[PDB]
Amino acid sequence: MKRTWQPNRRKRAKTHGFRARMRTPGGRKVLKRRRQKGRWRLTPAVRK
Amino acid sequence: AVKKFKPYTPSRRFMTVADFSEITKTEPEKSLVKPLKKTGGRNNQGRITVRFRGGGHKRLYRIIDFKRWDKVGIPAKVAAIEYDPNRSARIALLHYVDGEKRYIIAPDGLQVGQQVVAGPDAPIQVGNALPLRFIPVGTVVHAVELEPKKGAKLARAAGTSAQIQGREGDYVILRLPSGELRKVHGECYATVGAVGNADHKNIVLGKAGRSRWLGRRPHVRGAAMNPVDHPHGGGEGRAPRGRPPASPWGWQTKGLKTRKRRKPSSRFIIARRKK
RNA sequence: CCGAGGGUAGGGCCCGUGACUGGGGCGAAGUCGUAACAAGGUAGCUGUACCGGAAGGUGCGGCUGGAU
RNA sequence: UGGGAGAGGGUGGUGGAAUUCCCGGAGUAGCGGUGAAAUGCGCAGAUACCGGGAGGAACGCCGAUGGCGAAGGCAGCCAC
RNA sequence: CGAUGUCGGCUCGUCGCAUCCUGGGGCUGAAGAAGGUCCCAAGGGUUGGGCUGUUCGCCCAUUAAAGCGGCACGCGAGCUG
RNA sequence: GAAUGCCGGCAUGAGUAACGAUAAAGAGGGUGAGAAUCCCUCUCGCCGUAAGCCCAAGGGUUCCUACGCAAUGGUCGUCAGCGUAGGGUUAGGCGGGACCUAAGGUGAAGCCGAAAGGCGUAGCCGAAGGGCAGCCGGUUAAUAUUCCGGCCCUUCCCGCAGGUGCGAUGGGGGGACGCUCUAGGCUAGGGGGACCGGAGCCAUGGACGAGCCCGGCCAGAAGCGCAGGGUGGGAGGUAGGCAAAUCCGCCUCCCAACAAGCUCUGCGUGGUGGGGAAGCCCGGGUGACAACCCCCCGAAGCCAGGGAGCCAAGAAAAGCCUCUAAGCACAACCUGCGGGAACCCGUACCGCAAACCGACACAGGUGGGCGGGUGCAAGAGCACUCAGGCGCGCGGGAGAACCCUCGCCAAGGAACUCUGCAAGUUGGCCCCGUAACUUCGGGAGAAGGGGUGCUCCCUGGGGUGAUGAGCCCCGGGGAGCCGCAGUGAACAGGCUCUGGCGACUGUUUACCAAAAACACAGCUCUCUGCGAACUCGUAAGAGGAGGUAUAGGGAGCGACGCUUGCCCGGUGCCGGAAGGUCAAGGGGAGGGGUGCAAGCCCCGAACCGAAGCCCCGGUGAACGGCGGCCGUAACUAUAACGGUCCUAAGGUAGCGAAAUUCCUUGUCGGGUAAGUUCCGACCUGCACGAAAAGCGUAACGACCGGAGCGCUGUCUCGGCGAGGGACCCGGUGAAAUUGAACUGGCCGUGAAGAUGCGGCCUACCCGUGGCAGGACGAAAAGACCCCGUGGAGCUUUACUGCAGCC
RNA sequence: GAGCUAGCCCUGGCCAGGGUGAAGCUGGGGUGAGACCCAGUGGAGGCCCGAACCGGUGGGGGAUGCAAACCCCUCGGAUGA
RNA sequence: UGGUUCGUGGAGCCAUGGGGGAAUCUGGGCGGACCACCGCCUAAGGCUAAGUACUCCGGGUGACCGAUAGCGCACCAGUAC
Ligand SMILES: O=C(N[C@H](CO)[C@H](O)c1ccc([N+](=O)[O-])cc1)C(Cl)Cl
Ligand SMILES: [Mg+2]
Ligand SMILES: [Mg+2]
Ligand SMILES: [Mg+2]
Ligand SMILES: [Mg+2]
Ligand SMILES: [Mg+2]
Ligand SMILES: [Mg+2]
Ligand SMILES: [Mg+2]
Ligand SMILES: [Mg+2]
Ligand SMILES: [Mg+2]
Ligand SMILES: [Mg+2]
Ligand SMILES: [Mg+2]
Ligand SMILES: [Mg+2]
Ligand SMILES: [Mg+2]
Ligand SMILES: [Mg+2]
Ligand SMILES: [Mg+2]
Ligand SMILES: [Mg+2]
Ligand SMILES: [Mg+2]
Ligand SMILES: [Mg+2]
Ligand SMILES: [Mg+2]
Ligand SMILES: [Mg+2]
Ligand SMILES: [Mg+2]
Ligand SMILES: [Mg+2]
Ligand SMILES: [Mg+2]
Ligand SMILES: [Mg+2]
Ligand SMILES: [Mg+2]
Ligand SMILES: [Mg+2]
Ligand SMILES: [Mg+2]
Ligand SMILES: [Mg+2]
Ligand SMILES: [Mg+2]
Ligand SMILES: [Mg+2]
Ligand SMILES: [Mg+2]
Ligand SMILES: [Mg+2]
Ligand SMILES: [Mg+2]
Ligand SMILES: [Mg+2]
Ligand SMILES: [Mg+2]
Ligand SMILES: [Mg+2]
Ligand SMILES: [Mg+2]
Ligand SMILES: [Mg+2]
Ligand SMILES: [Mg+2]
Ligand SMILES: [Mg+2]
Ligand SMILES: [Mg+2]
Ligand SMILES: [Mg+2]
Ligand SMILES: [Mg+2]
Ligand SMILES: [Mg+2]
Ligand SMILES: [Mg+2]
Ligand SMILES: [Mg+2]
Ligand SMILES: [Mg+2]
Ligand SMILES: [Mg+2]
Ligand SMILES: [Mg+2]
Ligand SMILES: [Mg+2]
Ligand SMILES: [Mg+2]
Ligand SMILES: [Mg+2]
Ligand SMILES: [Mg+2]
Ligand SMILES: [Mg+2]
Ligand SMILES: [Mg+2]
Ligand SMILES: [Mg+2]
Ligand SMILES: [Mg+2]
Ligand SMILES: [Mg+2]
Ligand SMILES: [Mg+2]
Ligand SMILES: [Mg+2]
Ligand SMILES: [Mg+2]
Ligand SMILES: [Mg+2]
Ligand SMILES: [Mg+2]
Ligand SMILES: [Mg+2]
Ligand SMILES: [Mg+2]
Ligand SMILES: [Mg+2]
Ligand SMILES: [Mg+2]
Ligand SMILES: [Mg+2]
Ligand SMILES: [Mg+2]
Ligand SMILES: [Mg+2]
Ligand SMILES: [Mg+2]
Ligand SMILES: [Mg+2]
Ligand SMILES: [Mg+2]
Ligand SMILES: [Mg+2]
Ligand SMILES: [Mg+2]
Ligand SMILES: [Mg+2]
Ligand SMILES: [Mg+2]
Ligand SMILES: [Mg+2]
Ligand SMILES: [Mg+2]
Ligand SMILES: [Mg+2]
Ligand SMILES: [Mg+2]
Ligand SMILES: [Mg+2]
Ligand SMILES: [Mg+2]
Ligand SMILES: [Mg+2]
Ligand SMILES: [Mg+2]
Ligand SMILES: [Mg+2]
Ligand SMILES: [Mg+2]
Ligand SMILES: [Mg+2]
Ligand SMILES: [Mg+2]
Ligand SMILES: [Mg+2]
Ligand SMILES: [Mg+2]
Ligand SMILES: [Mg+2]
Ligand SMILES: [Mg+2]
Ligand SMILES: [Mg+2]
Ligand SMILES: [Mg+2]
Ligand SMILES: [Mg+2]
Ligand SMILES: [Mg+2]
Ligand SMILES: [Mg+2]
Ligand SMILES: [Mg+2]
Ligand SMILES: [Mg+2]
Ligand SMILES: [Mg+2]
Ligand SMILES: [Mg+2]
Ligand SMILES: [Mg+2]
Ligand SMILES: [Mg+2]
Ligand SMILES: [Mg+2]
Ligand SMILES: [Mg+2]
Ligand SMILES: [Mg+2]
Ligand SMILES: [Mg+2]
Ligand SMILES: [Mg+2]
Ligand SMILES: [Mg+2]
Ligand SMILES: [Mg+2]
Ligand SMILES: [Mg+2]
Ligand SMILES: [Mg+2]
Ligand SMILES: [Mg+2]
Ligand SMILES: [Mg+2]
Ligand SMILES: [Mg+2]
Ligand SMILES: [Mg+2]
Ligand SMILES: [Mg+2]
Ligand SMILES: [Mg+2]
Ligand SMILES: [Mg+2]
Ligand SMILES: [Mg+2]
Ligand SMILES: [Mg+2]
Ligand SMILES: [Mg+2]
Ligand SMILES: [Mg+2]
Ligand SMILES: [Mg+2]
Ligand SMILES: [Mg+2]
Ligand SMILES: [Mg+2]
Ligand SMILES: [Mg+2]
Ligand SMILES: [Mg+2]
Ligand SMILES: [Mg+2]
Ligand SMILES: [Mg+2]
Ligand SMILES: [Mg+2]
Ligand SMILES: [Mg+2]
Ligand SMILES: [Mg+2]
Ligand SMILES: [Mg+2]
Ligand SMILES: [Mg+2]
Ligand SMILES: [Mg+2]
Ligand SMILES: [Mg+2]
Ligand SMILES: [Mg+2]
Ligand SMILES: [Mg+2]
Ligand SMILES: [Mg+2]
Ligand SMILES: [Mg+2]
Ligand SMILES: [Mg+2]
Ligand SMILES: [Mg+2]
Ligand SMILES: [Mg+2]
Ligand SMILES: [Mg+2]
Ligand SMILES: [Mg+2]
Ligand SMILES: [Mg+2]
Ligand SMILES: [Mg+2]
Ligand SMILES: [Mg+2]
Ligand SMILES: [Mg+2]
Ligand SMILES: [Mg+2]
Ligand SMILES: [Mg+2]
Ligand SMILES: [Mg+2]
Ligand SMILES: [Mg+2]
Ligand SMILES: [Mg+2]
Ligand SMILES: [Mg+2]
Ligand SMILES: [Mg+2]
Ligand SMILES: [Mg+2]
Ligand SMILES: [Mg+2]
Ligand SMILES: [Mg+2]
Ligand SMILES: [Mg+2]
Ligand SMILES: [Mg+2]
Ligand SMILES: [Mg+2]
Ligand SMILES: [Mg+2]
Ligand SMILES: [Mg+2]
Ligand SMILES: [Mg+2]
Ligand SMILES: [Mg+2]
Ligand SMILES: [Mg+2]
Ligand SMILES: [Mg+2]
Ligand SMILES: [Mg+2]
Ligand SMILES: [Mg+2]
Ligand SMILES: [Mg+2]
Ligand SMILES: [Mg+2]
Ligand SMILES: [Mg+2]
Ligand SMILES: [Mg+2]
Ligand SMILES: [Mg+2]
Ligand SMILES: [Mg+2]
Ligand SMILES: [Mg+2]
Ligand SMILES: [Mg+2]
Ligand SMILES: [Mg+2]
Ligand SMILES: [Mg+2]
Ligand SMILES: [Mg+2]
Ligand SMILES: [Mg+2]
Ligand SMILES: [Mg+2]
Ligand SMILES: [Mg+2]
Ligand SMILES: [Mg+2]
Ligand SMILES: [Mg+2]
Ligand SMILES: [Mg+2]
Ligand SMILES: [Mg+2]
Ligand SMILES: [Mg+2]
Ligand SMILES: [Mg+2]
Ligand SMILES: [Mg+2]
Ligand SMILES: [Mg+2]
Ligand SMILES: [Mg+2]
Ligand SMILES: [Mg+2]
Ligand SMILES: [Mg+2]
Ligand SMILES: [Mg+2]
Ligand SMILES: [Mg+2]
Ligand SMILES: [Mg+2]
Ligand SMILES: [Mg+2]
Ligand SMILES: [Mg+2]
Ligand SMILES: [Mg+2]
Ligand SMILES: [Mg+2]
Ligand SMILES: [Mg+2]
Ligand SMILES: [Mg+2]
Ligand SMILES: [Mg+2]
Ligand SMILES: [Mg+2]
Ligand SMILES: [Mg+2]
Ligand SMILES: [Mg+2]
Ligand SMILES: [Mg+2]
Ligand SMILES: [Mg+2]
Ligand SMILES: [Mg+2]
Ligand SMILES: [Mg+2]
Ligand SMILES: [Mg+2]
Ligand SMILES: [Mg+2]
Ligand SMILES: [Mg+2]
Ligand SMILES: [Mg+2]
Ligand SMILES: [Mg+2]
Ligand SMILES: [Mg+2]
Ligand SMILES: [Mg+2]
Ligand SMILES: [Mg+2]
Ligand SMILES: [Mg+2]
Ligand SMILES: [Mg+2]
Ligand SMILES: [Mg+2]
Ligand SMILES: [Mg+2]
Ligand SMILES: [Mg+2]
Ligand SMILES: [Mg+2]
Ligand SMILES: [Mg+2]
Ligand SMILES: [Mg+2]
Ligand SMILES: [Mg+2]
Ligand SMILES: [Mg+2]
Ligand SMILES: [Mg+2]
Ligand SMILES: [Mg+2]
Ligand SMILES: [Mg+2]
Ligand SMILES: [Mg+2]
Ligand SMILES: [Mg+2]
Ligand SMILES: [Mg+2]
Ligand SMILES: [Mg+2]
Ligand SMILES: [Mg+2]
Ligand SMILES: [Mg+2]
Ligand SMILES: [Mg+2]
Ligand SMILES: [Mg+2]
Ligand SMILES: [Mg+2]
Ligand SMILES: [Mg+2]
Ligand SMILES: [Mg+2]
Ligand SMILES: [Mg+2]
Ligand SMILES: [Mg+2]
Ligand SMILES: [Mg+2]
Ligand SMILES: [Mg+2]
Ligand SMILES: [Mg+2]
Ligand SMILES: [Mg+2]
Ligand SMILES: [Mg+2]
Ligand SMILES: [Mg+2]
Ligand SMILES: [Mg+2]
Ligand SMILES: [Mg+2]
Ligand SMILES: [Mg+2]
């Protein structure tokens, strides 16, 4: 049957992407948090 | 004169449709239409704030002239009578000798080819607009401004009208379509006659799909729901209300008055509606 | 080939019969009330409508085959 | 051909009397109703009286023992 | 109660005997034929339907007879539901 | 040493289950250390509205070539979507951007919010919508509308020439639109040819034939032809299109009008450029100077912004054209021609799947286009086949039980069972024919029947063409032939009678319920006069609605028919300027503290003083409710009638052992040989009853009862047969579970159901196929039940607050 | 977190073939004029049969599955909510 | 209403959302309702080192760990997944 992951590059970029995150107070806490944890990627990669 | 169908489907047995007799022109004036943004009952938060709305036929909004004291003294010719899907009344296309083109609500008896006019000195004739103070007492009127220069607010639905009952100072007394007696300021405009398309009340939708065409999604009874949803929800089996009948939000809905107490327009309503 | 008739399926008319049910007629001395005949004690009767244990009552309109 | 009488019919106007309700006034101890009463209405101001307003229905006198219509039936006044 | 699946049916049996039939008896208010009642006897047998989820029961047509109980009201790591 | 402990390692189950669609394989020849599994050839089989082809998304080198086989591959492996390395994606015209706007998002102005932030007009962003210039062929191992070849075209810059009042983010036109049905003419695509081209073929009885087999086109600029879309001309006035306007709009007059004229597409032709089969011989060459023609069928595509009808009344903005304003008329614009200039990103490959979403090379899921032929009435259905693509990444044997899927069956024919569950039956088309009832539509495919192939002969009408021939499409009559059987295979209703419920088509518990539930047109009540009520929000602001009582919110009922009774004492809601109660506040009789005192300070009665509540009324399609005991008729029985107690009032019509009836399988009738169900009645209705509607109701229903006919392996009652497993051999090889085990029966005993204790009996050691009675077998720290001063959803006239409203 | 799912918003797309035969229109009849009847034409509908497509009724299989909802047969809708 | 030990308490003090609303030393606040007396202080403007806190970083030292320990990471870890 139809499953729950239906990849969509525009959707991924507009929902979790860098500029989505920076626009909002909670989004910027995500970036600050993931920088402090030292993540190699701050945001999900999508080929655009 | 509503039109009936033979019972060649279960639904055609009851369906009735308007005759569209008075209509003389079947596509709208291109410079008088603009797109009508269907809301679906959602506000600027995106929240449903009016239940059971959406999914009706696409429509274009026709611009209607609800002032008419715009063009005092400038006669106009009734060029056509057309269908308007944004309102129950039909609408009339006016060709002003000015060259300007406008739309009005189509009163009863207005014939294509006649001339109408607006102003203090207009003939008391069907389709003419005047300040209320210059219309003789007892004249059936429609498209009535509520406050001077603010725009026709009263009696716009198919078949409705207000009747001029008397004068008092700067004010006239109107019996509204509801039967309320209200004072309206004498400088407010109105149009002689009643709105047309009076048979509109006897249309039988006939089937569920017809409600859907109009943008009306199905209404769900509170007694069909669960207590999380509604005062009338729950119960083993069917159940009576078991409490004073209530809206989804808990307020009572069989007689509980709801006009705000200290409203300033109370000084201007004489008698509440009846019946 | 037609063909008595047999078989199959579906209709029409008539007759008898049926738990139960509807009123009808009849039946020396049952129970309830008193609607009508006198102005019958609310003049009567009438078409219809609604109501009532029952006759009846009431409404609307009609008739005199109503009295004083 | 030329005349006449008539609530004959249909449509739309429109006039006064009365009843009811609403507003204002003035006034107070009852009103209404019956065979007699009671229910009811009334000091939260009724009834009775005065001005104003809204609305529906029916057309007093003329009127008759009258007139018209095939019958059922048709009565303020005006026009078609 | 860190689980012993719970009615009826179907399938498959097996056992008890307080015996429904068949076998052997005594008594009889046992003429015969047919029964009644008690004793011995568990080898074998003990039917097909209508109704109801039914167990049970009633009914139909038969039969030598159409037995009554136990086996976790036998049997769901065998089926049904 | 235990915590169903934690982490890791390793056992058991076990050489067991399995190895992922039952579309299927056999042989020969290669290669190699090694071959059922790689490559080649022949034979066989499977898909063919796909299991073929082309786009989009997603994936991200998986593409091509060389060299490899440890691991990945459910076996093998020399092969590979695997390892290593090298190579491969070429654009002014295809798609996106340097263009436009949609919802939406963002947001100078402005508004709001403790902070964070929330709104918001224009504007800006935003596409698979609008707009915009490229087609055919060749080439690579791998890209091609991109490279090359042929023929075309767009924009920008500059210049030449001719022309004109040139000029815009501004005005206006246009862009610009639905659903169904549909005309004419074409194109795509297809069928046929006794015509044109072609390597060949004559078999096994016959055929050297008007034989068989193969093929018979594609693109094209101007011009021309066919068919279509679009579009009036001129003059005068002008106050409207937020300045101006010669434009548009309005009015008047003349002319033209199913045309033509101009314009714009489609198709045809077209200079020219391409392609070109079988077969044969090694992707190539030949064939070949290949031929390239006629007839028919014919779109849902094209002309297109075509036509008609209908109601539910069907985006925007730019490109483009016209108008003028600043301005400027050495300019600028328009037209024709010439030279120059023309950027960024994508392009490989998979793409109904082994490369995407499902942990897997997973029988599942994934949007658009193309989808040939013949026959079956049609069709994208069904069977078989073309092109093309596959045989599904373990095999070889055997021919037990049992399981799955499938075929048949003597006599009977529902006797099976909760139930005809399941499976039979019926089954397409044409013709005949068809009941109660009904809302006149239907019920209806009712039911029930007959016909169905092939040959010959005679004949009617249509389409193309020409009116004819030919090809193609509908038919009519007559005579014959064969079989068990002619929709000869595949696809393709069993029917009827009668109740319950719901009017109907719809909707729902993704993944145990599809229904009688929800919705539904329709009916009633109620709120709302517009800055509406109501809803979301602290607010601003939105929705309601650019609507206005024939409208919008809320509630119940639920097509339609005939109806919907009595109770307002309690609760609700509505009305009531009296009265009663009533908070802050006002008032200040009268008290008190302190000070020598002027004073400062505290308590404070009457009286005034909202909503609410009390009180007086109304109100049921508001919440709701609608009695008991006793007596009575000239047979009996039963009470039309009466007495009395109580109530706010004592259930009307209609229906009733019912989706409701406890006693109950009530009683009587029907149907049956027999009927706890069914149907029809009765009425002592435990405990129907009128919009939580009452009683009916044609049509409808994968709803739930009862019956009959048809037919059956459901059954008496089983038998046989097929294939996939099970079994055996070679390859690969799990699992839950598991205190350890050297793990028998009886009768007892034991914490009360013992392989493990007692006594007796029985029993050589170890396996393999089977069956499920036990190991209180496995699974899941019982869901039921209780307990915990455990939790959570829900309710209200429980308590106590809060929003909201007064 | 609405790339699953529910509703709405904007913009596109899809629904083989066959059957039934409403209104209207025309001609005819009818009448004072009408209503209305008959024939043809027409092509309506939460109309009918049935693929695609969307579903998920009954049964069987599957149950350490091909699959954490699948497979076979059968069945509902298929111009419309 | 908050703050303080102060939860309305005899409830002052400090702060302030609402209403009313002064004076300039003979002015004004405080000493726990209030009054007197005795005293303390000078609101409605602003700044101001040091002593105090913390440990991303550097170093020194452990009756601190020694690869299941010590940081999640001794190792290409905020990685693979
Ligand atoms: O609850 C069950 N069984 C338990 C065993 O743990 C027990 O046997 C039981 C069975 C039936 C029962 N009953 O019928 O009331 C009660 C307990 C099973 Cl139904 Cl799961
Ligand atoms: Mg899904
Ligand atoms: Mg998606
Ligand atoms: Mg994307
Ligand atoms: Mg996208
Ligand atoms: Mg997206
Ligand atoms: Mg977002
Ligand atoms: Mg983003
Ligand atoms: Mg912040
Ligand atoms: Mg890095
Ligand atoms: Mg992130
Ligand atoms: Mg109708
Ligand atoms: Mg009809
Ligand atoms: Mg009209
Ligand atoms: Mg526009
Ligand atoms: Mg809006
Ligand atoms: Mg918004
Ligand atoms: Mg938002
Ligand atoms: Mg609402
Ligand atoms: Mg809504
Ligand atoms: Mg409206
Ligand atoms: Mg209208
Ligand atoms: Mg006014
Ligand atoms: Mg209505
Ligand atoms: Mg609509
Ligand atoms: Mg509605
Ligand atoms: Mg509803
Ligand atoms: Mg409910
Ligand atoms: Mg519910
Ligand atoms: Mg909720
Ligand atoms: Mg709640
Ligand atoms: Mg609630
Ligand atoms: Mg309730
Ligand atoms: Mg309920
Ligand atoms: Mg319920
Ligand atoms: Mg109940
Ligand atoms: Mg009920
Ligand atoms: Mg209740
Ligand atoms: Mg309530
Ligand atoms: Mg409210
Ligand atoms: Mg009112
Ligand atoms: Mg004979
Ligand atoms: Mg007597
Ligand atoms: Mg009498
Ligand atoms: Mg009498
Ligand atoms: Mg009397
Ligand atoms: Mg009398
Ligand atoms: Mg009476
Ligand atoms: Mg009094
Ligand atoms: Mg008084
Ligand atoms: Mg009135
Ligand atoms: Mg237990
Ligand atoms: Mg356990
Ligand atoms: Mg267990
Ligand atoms: Mg004897
Ligand atoms: Mg025996
Ligand atoms: Mg039992
Ligand atoms: Mg019994
Ligand atoms: Mg015997
Ligand atoms: Mg027994
Ligand atoms: Mg027992
Ligand atoms: Mg028992
Ligand atoms: Mg058992
Ligand atoms: Mg079981
Ligand atoms: Mg059982
Ligand atoms: Mg078991
Ligand atoms: Mg067991
Ligand atoms: Mg221990
Ligand atoms: Mg464990
Ligand atoms: Mg543990
Ligand atoms: Mg342990
Ligand atoms: Mg562990
Ligand atoms: Mg381990
Ligand atoms: Mg290790
Ligand atoms: Mg191991
Ligand atoms: Mg082992
Ligand atoms: Mg084993
Ligand atoms: Mg296994
Ligand atoms: Mg498997
Ligand atoms: Mg298969
Ligand atoms: Mg072979
Ligand atoms: Mg082979
Ligand atoms: Mg091999
Ligand atoms: Mg090998
Ligand atoms: Mg090969
Ligand atoms: Mg095919
Ligand atoms: Mg991937
Ligand atoms: Mg390998
Ligand atoms: Mg290997
Ligand atoms: Mg491997
Ligand atoms: Mg595998
Ligand atoms: Mg090798
Ligand atoms: Mg490549
Ligand atoms: Mg190019
Ligand atoms: Mg540029
Ligand atoms: Mg901000
Ligand atoms: Mg954007
Ligand atoms: Mg853009
Ligand atoms: Mg675009
Ligand atoms: Mg382009
Ligand atoms: Mg081209
Ligand atoms: Mg090409
Ligand atoms: Mg090369
Ligand atoms: Mg347009
Ligand atoms: Mg438009
Ligand atoms: Mg469009
Ligand atoms: Mg439509
Ligand atoms: Mg072509
Ligand atoms: Mg063809
Ligand atoms: Mg002008
Ligand atoms: Mg075009
Ligand atoms: Mg050559
Ligand atoms: Mg199409
Ligand atoms: Mg088109
Ligand atoms: Mg716009
Ligand atoms: Mg100038
Ligand atoms: Mg110059
Ligand atoms: Mg020009
Ligand atoms: Mg650039
Ligand atoms: Mg490419
Ligand atoms: Mg597929
Ligand atoms: Mg593949
Ligand atoms: Mg997942
Ligand atoms: Mg595979
Ligand atoms: Mg072909
Ligand atoms: Mg066919
Ligand atoms: Mg295979
Ligand atoms: Mg397959
Ligand atoms: Mg074997
Ligand atoms: Mg199979
Ligand atoms: Mg067969
Ligand atoms: Mg045979
Ligand atoms: Mg048989
Ligand atoms: Mg039979
Ligand atoms: Mg038979
Ligand atoms: Mg049976
Ligand atoms: Mg049986
Ligand atoms: Mg059942
Ligand atoms: Mg049945
Ligand atoms: Mg068939
Ligand atoms: Mg019949
Ligand atoms: Mg019939
Ligand atoms: Mg019938
Ligand atoms: Mg019937
Ligand atoms: Mg009929
Ligand atoms: Mg038939
Ligand atoms: Mg024949
Ligand atoms: Mg033949
Ligand atoms: Mg023969
Ligand atoms: Mg069928
Ligand atoms: Mg239904
Ligand atoms: Mg239902
Ligand atoms: Mg019903
Ligand atoms: Mg009904
Ligand atoms: Mg449907
Ligand atoms: Mg479910
Ligand atoms: Mg569920
Ligand atoms: Mg679930
Ligand atoms: Mg199910
Ligand atoms: Mg259910
Ligand atoms: Mg259903
Ligand atoms: Mg539901
Ligand atoms: Mg319904
Ligand atoms: Mg109503
Ligand atoms: Mg709110
Ligand atoms: Mg609020
Ligand atoms: Mg609006
Ligand atoms: Mg209904
Ligand atoms: Mg109804
Ligand atoms: Mg409903
Ligand atoms: Mg209901
Ligand atoms: Mg009451
Ligand atoms: Mg009351
Ligand atoms: Mg009350
Ligand atoms: Mg009560
Ligand atoms: Mg009644
Ligand atoms: Mg009964
Ligand atoms: Mg009943
Ligand atoms: Mg009951
Ligand atoms: Mg019973
Ligand atoms: Mg019972
Ligand atoms: Mg019985
Ligand atoms: Mg009987
Ligand atoms: Mg009885
Ligand atoms: Mg109720
Ligand atoms: Mg009827
Ligand atoms: Mg019916
Ligand atoms: Mg249904
Ligand atoms: Mg159903
Ligand atoms: Mg039968
Ligand atoms: Mg069998
Ligand atoms: Mg076999
Ligand atoms: Mg091996
Ligand atoms: Mg292996
Ligand atoms: Mg041991
Ligand atoms: Mg041992
Ligand atoms: Mg052992
Ligand atoms: Mg042993
Ligand atoms: Mg014991
Ligand atoms: Mg024992
Ligand atoms: Mg032992
Ligand atoms: Mg021992
Ligand atoms: Mg011992
Ligand atoms: Mg022992
Ligand atoms: Mg022993
Ligand atoms: Mg023994
Ligand atoms: Mg073995
Ligand atoms: Mg074994
Ligand atoms: Mg066992
Ligand atoms: Mg067992
Ligand atoms: Mg066991
Ligand atoms: Mg145990
Ligand atoms: Mg056990
Ligand atoms: Mg479990
Ligand atoms: Mg636990
Ligand atoms: Mg427990
Ligand atoms: Mg548990
Ligand atoms: Mg317990
Ligand atoms: Mg407690
Ligand atoms: Mg306790
Ligand atoms: Mg608790
Ligand atoms: Mg709680
Ligand atoms: Mg609060
Ligand atoms: Mg989604
Ligand atoms: Mg369709
Ligand atoms: Mg037909
Ligand atoms: Mg026809
Ligand atoms: Mg027509
Ligand atoms: Mg349909
Ligand atoms: Mg049909
Ligand atoms: Mg589904
Ligand atoms: Mg299924
Ligand atoms: Mg079945
Ligand atoms: Mg499962
Ligand atoms: Mg399936
Ligand atoms: Mg199937
Ligand atoms: Mg079907
Ligand atoms: Mg269908
Ligand atoms: Mg269809
Ligand atoms: Mg404090
Ligand atoms: Mg204090
Ligand atoms: Mg303050
Ligand atoms: Mg001074
Ligand atoms: Mg001082
Ligand atoms: Mg002082
Ligand atoms: Mg102070
Ligand atoms: Mg102090
Ligand atoms: Mg001090
Ligand atoms: Mg100072
Ligand atoms: Mg100081
Ligand atoms: Mg400091
Ligand atoms: Mg250090
Ligand atoms: Mg280590
Ligand atoms: Mg470590
Ligand atoms: Mg350690
Ligand atoms: Mg570190
Ligand atoms: Mg670690
Ligand atoms: Mg790493």
